[PDB]
Amino acid sequence: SEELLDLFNRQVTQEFTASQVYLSASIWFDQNDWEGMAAYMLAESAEEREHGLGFVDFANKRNIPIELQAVPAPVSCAEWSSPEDVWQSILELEQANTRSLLNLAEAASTCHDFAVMAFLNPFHLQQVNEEDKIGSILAKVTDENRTPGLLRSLDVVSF
Amino acid sequence: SEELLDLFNRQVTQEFTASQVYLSASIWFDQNDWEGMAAYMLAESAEEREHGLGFVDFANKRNIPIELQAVPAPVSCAEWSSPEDVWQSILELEQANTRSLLNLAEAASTCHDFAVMAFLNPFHLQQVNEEDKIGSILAKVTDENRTPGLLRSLDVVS
Amino acid sequence: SEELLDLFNRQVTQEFTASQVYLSASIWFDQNDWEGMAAYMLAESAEEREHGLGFVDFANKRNIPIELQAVPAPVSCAEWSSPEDVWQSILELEQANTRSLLNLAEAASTCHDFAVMAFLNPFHLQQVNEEDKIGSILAKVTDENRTPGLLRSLDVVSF
Amino acid sequence: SEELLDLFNRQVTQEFTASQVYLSASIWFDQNDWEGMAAYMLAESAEEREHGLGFVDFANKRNIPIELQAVPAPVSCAEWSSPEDVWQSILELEQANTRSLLNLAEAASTCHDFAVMAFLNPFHLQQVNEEDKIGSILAKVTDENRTPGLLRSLDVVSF
Amino acid sequence: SEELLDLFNRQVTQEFTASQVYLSASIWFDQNDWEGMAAYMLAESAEEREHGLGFVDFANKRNIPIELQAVPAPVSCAEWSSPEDVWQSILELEQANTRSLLNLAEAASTCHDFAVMAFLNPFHLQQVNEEDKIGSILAKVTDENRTPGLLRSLDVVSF
Ligand SMILES: [Fe+3]
Ligand SMILES: [Fe+3]
Ligand SMILES: [Fe+3]
Ligand SMILES: [Fe+3]
Ligand SMILES: [Fe+3]
Ligand SMILES: [Fe+3]
Ligand SMILES: [Fe+3]
Ligand SMILES: [Fe+3]
Ligand SMILES: [Fe+3]
Ligand SMILES: [Fe+3]
Repeated sequence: SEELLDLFNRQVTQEFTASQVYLSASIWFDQNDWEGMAAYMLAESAEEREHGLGFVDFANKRNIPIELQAVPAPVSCAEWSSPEDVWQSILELEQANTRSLLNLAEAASTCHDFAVMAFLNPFHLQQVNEEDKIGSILAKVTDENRTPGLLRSLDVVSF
Repeated sequence: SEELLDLFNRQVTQEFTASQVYLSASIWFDQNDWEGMAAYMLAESAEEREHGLGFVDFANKRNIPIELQAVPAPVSCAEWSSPEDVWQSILELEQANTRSLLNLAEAASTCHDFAVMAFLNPFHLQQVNEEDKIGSILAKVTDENRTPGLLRSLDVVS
Repeated sequence: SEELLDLFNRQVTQEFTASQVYLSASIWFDQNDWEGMAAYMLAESAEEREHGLGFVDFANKRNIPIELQAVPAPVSCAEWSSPEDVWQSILELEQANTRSLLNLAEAASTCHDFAVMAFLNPFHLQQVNEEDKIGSILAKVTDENRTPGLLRSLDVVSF
Repeated sequence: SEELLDLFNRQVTQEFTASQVYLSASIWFDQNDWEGMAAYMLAESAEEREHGLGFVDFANKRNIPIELQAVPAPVSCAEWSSPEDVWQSILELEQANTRSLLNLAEAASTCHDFAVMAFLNPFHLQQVNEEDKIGSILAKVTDENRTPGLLRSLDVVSF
Repeated sequence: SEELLDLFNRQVTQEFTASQVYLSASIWFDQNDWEGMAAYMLAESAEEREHGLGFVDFANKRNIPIELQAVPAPVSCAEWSSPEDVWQSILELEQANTRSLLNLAEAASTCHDFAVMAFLNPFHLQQVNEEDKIGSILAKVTDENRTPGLLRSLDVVSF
């Protein structure tokens, strides 16, 4: 039982960590004049925070004690040099969000905790959609940036 | 891994196979002047195809490689002689569809694939409603067909 | 009689075969993150199926026996490497759909089957429009794919 | 008056018993694919429960202490084998609801309890309508059942 | 071409002759209290006469001289003794309407009369629909009339 409660708290920290990492991507894009990509990252930052809030609200109803941890400073931004590097780090953050949800579901399954498994279902499905979407933007970014200035089209036109 | 990817491909084929079986039922119904029952099978033909398309879409998102198989020819139509024969085959078909989804679910469960299991849930609930609905139509058809001509009312009225 | 009833029956198979080949093109484009082209292919997949159902409905009314045949596995997806390969196969598919309608119309003509010939007219005119449309897309695709990444703009903007 | 309070409590039990019996008739109809007759019995199960609730509410206002009794398991569904058996039990159930209301009215008349008698008047008139309606459905069912399949054809149309 | 002018005129006669047969059918139905089938025949009588007027109008524009012939007295009503007999005569009437359109189309094809062939196309397709519809009513009529009274119950609902 302690494992399930530890992993449920770690999931809150992970959603807030993701929210701050998206915010850091927004900043890098804005500073580098990619306002389209920056807006997208900003909206994602707010959505991850809403996921964290959704976990906190469920935990409070189900008497899972929550203790909020530090949200660590985003670290990938110091080394990003092009939009491709940012999008790659965001794909990896979403892959880590998915694994963290699957580990929680595993612990809930071992405990037979049917309510926690039910609560997690839409998040597992949303992660499928999100990794697919990011993977697809990253494919387009990597392809368009083979021609100088062309990626600048993606930002301005789409996003 | 392997068993799970293979069963997910097979589910796509099972949905499209069922689609064609429902089309073959519409045809038998139309050819034999049961327009109401033919409309109903035609709608279900479109629906099974949409179920297959939904599995393809999920597989593409989840990087489950799909390769489309041949869709087999329906075989039951040569033997159907009355509407009870057709609704009986359709009941068997939905039973096989449910079985298909359950085997896929068992595979996902052994792999701890929570995303695939969550994706399947609405389909397991839909199949309960579908087998019930077809079972129920089959019961009326079998009862009304005990009087010459009476079943034509079911078709025409509903 | 025999030749005509046979060709009519097989036109249904040709339309469903084309529906499955469009679906396979949609899958290849989705798996390679060309979502806009995948959506166009998925829509044609539905439309080819509606053509087949149009043939089946006419055959039922005209007492032409329909026996539904296996719908062959699509096979060009094994060797597609780029969007041009896919659109080229789709062009060939529609050229074959056209030839199969003209063969049918040729048999109806020989049979003096006026009703069947009238039934086919709008399909002949639709195949004109469809070959022109696919030929035009393929011309754009081939030209744009001369510069790396540029084709990825067609998909994102149009489609 | 002990007898008045006793009969008022028994009326509550009879309405909830009728509610459960109607629900058992819904279940037997549903299990045997008579969805229309099942919907009708389900609606009647809800209505009987509302009668019981209106007696509870009146008793609380009038200071008649209600003690809720067991609602017995419906047992006639063990023996129903056709819709005629079901409707016949339902006719007998409504005849019993009429008798229990008339017993209560007699006790209230004895006690000169004008408020209780005024409260019961709409239920007396409702029971007249209910018994007539169930008697009439039973006559239709019995008649249509003389021809195999004919009854089914009218579950489907009416109800 | 004399043959084409003759056949075009005969087509007008055939449409009005069909109109009168439909009227005769309506009458037999109304006299025997089949008001729904009678209404369907009256509707068809008016539609056949409209076909006839469409041929006349086209002939007038195309300078095909129309000489209106006697419309023969309908004779099948002499022998009808149930609805099946009427619907079978109506089927054979639409089969003969189809044949006469096909004879006309054949003469037009021989003369390379493209405008007449184009004019006939929707009639060919309409006759497919009509033979199907009447064939299907006749199958239902034949089947329901195997149980005494049952046919009546479905003039009353459908129609
Ligand atoms: Fe998240
Ligand atoms: Fe996210
Ligand atoms: Fe399905
Ligand atoms: Fe289904
Ligand atoms: Fe087509
Ligand atoms: Fe096409
Ligand atoms: Fe009551
Ligand atoms: Fe009642
Ligand atoms: Fe006509
Ligand atoms: Fe006509």
